[PDB]
Amino acid sequence: NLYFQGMKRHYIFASHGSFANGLLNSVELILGKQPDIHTLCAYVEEEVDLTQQVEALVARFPAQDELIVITDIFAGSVNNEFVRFLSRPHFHLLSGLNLPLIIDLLISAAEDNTEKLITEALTNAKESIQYCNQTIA
Amino acid sequence: NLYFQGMKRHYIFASHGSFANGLLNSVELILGKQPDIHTLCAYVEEEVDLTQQVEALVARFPAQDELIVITDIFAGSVNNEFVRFLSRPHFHLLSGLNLPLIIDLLISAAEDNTEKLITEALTNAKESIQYCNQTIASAM
Repeated sequence: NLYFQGMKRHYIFASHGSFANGLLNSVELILGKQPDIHTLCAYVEEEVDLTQQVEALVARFPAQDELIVITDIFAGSVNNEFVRFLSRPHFHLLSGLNLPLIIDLLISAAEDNTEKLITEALTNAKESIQYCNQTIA
Repeated sequence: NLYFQGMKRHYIFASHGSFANGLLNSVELILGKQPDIHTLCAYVEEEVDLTQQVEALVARFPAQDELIVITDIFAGSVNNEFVRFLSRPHFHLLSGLNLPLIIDLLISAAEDNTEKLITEALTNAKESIQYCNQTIASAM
């Protein structure tokens, strides 16, 4: 169909509850609509098993493409389910979903070195996360 | 009650869009309902303007109580609108809403040194924000 500088990148935001959709909303209010971001909101329907939810979603993506998952929190059930995919080729797992993180990743998307992209974004994100009473003073 | 022993701590999650509500959802699935977290979700309604939305919400909290505001992003318009309140007593502005931060704050909620609470929570939150392909690999 199309061609890519490196691989096609897909993004998954994954959270307990509706955080993932709400953060997508923030992103779209700033950087416009984002077709390659997909959300997983866990335990908003008691019938749905989380392993099936996560495994089914990951299995849908082409193995030749890059999958960048950003979860709500490291210690938690959502992250824990994606840890199995760390040995799947071109799979990238980040924990601690937040806005500066996502903005930096999307603005910097022309970077084809994925490890560079992700670590620079995490770093920029952590710098931006701050106590303003101290940093505006 | 107009007077009491101790201090009341109130939290505001403030975001572009519905992020603030979605994050409160996460928190409540983990730690139960949070009666003292209030959310401000900006630009969901064409009608209402931000400066009034913001000033009206903050004006609700007595000066004697602590207000901890956590916004989605530094230098964004939502954070910007709250910068003016650093002249309020007992007012604290954090930028960069995220789940680990909120969980750490709520765990340490008995903490009376508010500076220590916020700085420690921010440090512990930042440690938790990580590239798992590298951190899990190292532990393995």
